[PDB]
Amino acid sequence: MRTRSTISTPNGITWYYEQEGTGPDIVLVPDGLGECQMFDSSVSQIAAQGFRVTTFDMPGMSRSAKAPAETYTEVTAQKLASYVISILDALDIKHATVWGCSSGASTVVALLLGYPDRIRNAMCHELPTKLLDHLSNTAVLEDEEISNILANVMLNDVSGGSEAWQALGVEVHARLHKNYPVWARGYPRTIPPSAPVQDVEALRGKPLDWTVGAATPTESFFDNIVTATKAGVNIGLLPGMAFPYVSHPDVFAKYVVETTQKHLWNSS
Amino acid sequence: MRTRSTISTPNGITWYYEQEGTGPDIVLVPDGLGECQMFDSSVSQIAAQGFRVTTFDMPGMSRSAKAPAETYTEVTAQKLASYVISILDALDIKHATVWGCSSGASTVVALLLGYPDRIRNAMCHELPTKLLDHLSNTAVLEDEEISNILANVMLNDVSGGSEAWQALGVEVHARLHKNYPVWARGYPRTIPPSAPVQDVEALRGKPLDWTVGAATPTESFFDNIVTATKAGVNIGLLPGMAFPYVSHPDVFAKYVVETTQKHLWNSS
Ligand SMILES: C[C@H]1CCCC(=O)CCC/C=C/c2cc(O)cc(O)c2C(=O)O1
Ligand SMILES: C[C@H]1CCCC(=O)CCC/C=C/c2cc(O)cc(O)c2C(=O)O1
Repeated sequence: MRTRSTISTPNGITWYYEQEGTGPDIVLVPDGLGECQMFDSSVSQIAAQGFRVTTFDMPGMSRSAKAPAETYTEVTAQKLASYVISILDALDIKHATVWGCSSGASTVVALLLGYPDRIRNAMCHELPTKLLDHLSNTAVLEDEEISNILANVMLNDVSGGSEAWQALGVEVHARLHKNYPVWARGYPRTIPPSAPVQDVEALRGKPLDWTVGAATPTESFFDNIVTATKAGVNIGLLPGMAFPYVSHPDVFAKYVVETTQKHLWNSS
Repeated sequence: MRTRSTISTPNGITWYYEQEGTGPDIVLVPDGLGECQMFDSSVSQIAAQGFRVTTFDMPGMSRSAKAPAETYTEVTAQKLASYVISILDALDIKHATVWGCSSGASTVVALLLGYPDRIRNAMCHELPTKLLDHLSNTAVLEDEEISNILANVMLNDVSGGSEAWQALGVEVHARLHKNYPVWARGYPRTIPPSAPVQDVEALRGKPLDWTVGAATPTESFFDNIVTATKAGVNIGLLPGMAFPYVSHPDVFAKYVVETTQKHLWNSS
């Protein structure tokens, strides 16, 4: 069954983390909301195929909120990558397969480029490369308007599955309520310009598997499809939108397992 | 003033056609519903920038219904391209810029590849390359069932602006009512396999500008973005979905004028 604990890294972060299984390491990095309970169903299904699965709340979010302001303000992909390397160091995970969506996508590409010895293969979903004035403008609002605006975006615009999103339960939505203002002030103004996609030739031949949400409006991640095709990187679709691990947890878990198995075959 | 008239071609089709302005030729090929009143506002705005704009109902549809059955059954891009050449010959249009959406997109690419001397440049929008069972299965239903199903699909799924779609009015929606069964029996089973995008190298360096609808679900024209990028073809977005000339006629008109002006410059 599942380990649920905390670990402190020398950068001042106290992480909430979860771990299940034994075998090769698979690390599920959250989206910007930093909430690892969204992986709860898929952690068990992936672990049961012979993997050790690790996930965690992101610095300043949810149960990893005990952290210095630097880790949840002016956040970049490069910062997030150095923070994940810190918890992998503390958990003695030397070689890992990594999943990440949105800011997590930018984090896993930064990990694969920045720390190639540590990363077997990366799965990135919907990597945000463009500033959006309407997300950036939330940063200057009051806490309670931010939470009302962004809770409605998640539920009605980008969940890919409103009932599955609601079924996360009241405890999860109470933690997200407090994350929204932190995310607004620290993420949308600085994440997109940090996207590690400026150098197409740097992506060519890397063990990277790129997805976009099948139901996402084409304009949102059009640029991801162009970039992946130019770099020869494997690019495909998962069902739903920004949270395939919430909207379609069984399809998500099968994709993570089969993608990790394909790379374990290739490395021999 | 706009010409609104008919003209007969030796293949047995009597075409309903419209034409406005003087200057270089721009030809607007309808989508599969074959209904050229959807271009009405855009024809005026494009002609006013110094172009002769021509459009027409497609064979067996709307006011071009007088035509042999061959022209609206087992329909391919290559068939529609030979029909468009027949009406350009009849109207003495020697060299034309062409636009087409959906089966029209397939048509304008088959025009550019098959009649390079006739085509200055082609704008293709949302080219259908994949068989869709839920569309192919309409073919075997009763006329009034096909029209009720496909009227609902156009309005609620792919119009990209339900208000502007309804504002096409009673007369247009009554012509579409009769087209739906004709389209269902002649198009969805034979159009996608005829998509001229199998040969990626044949597209490279051609005067082709490709768009997808910004609001269309990513899954629908993902393959277009991949193909255009592999061929090095200009690819971008228009607002809305399958009917940018209905949902956003001013943006559509500007796109057609600017794209044509760019190829007029590049030709000298
Ligand atoms: C929560 C997640 C998906 C849900 C939010 C969503 O899909 C809004 C539109 C796409 C942008 C996401 C995004 C953009 C940023 O600049 C920084 C981010 O951390 C995100 C992001 O993490 O969005
Ligand atoms: C009417 C138009 C856009 C409206 C219909 C629409 O967008 C349905 C999904 C996309 C497929 C369109 C299509 C597929 C075919 O096999 C043959 C066609 O002629 C079309 C087509 O022309 O769809």
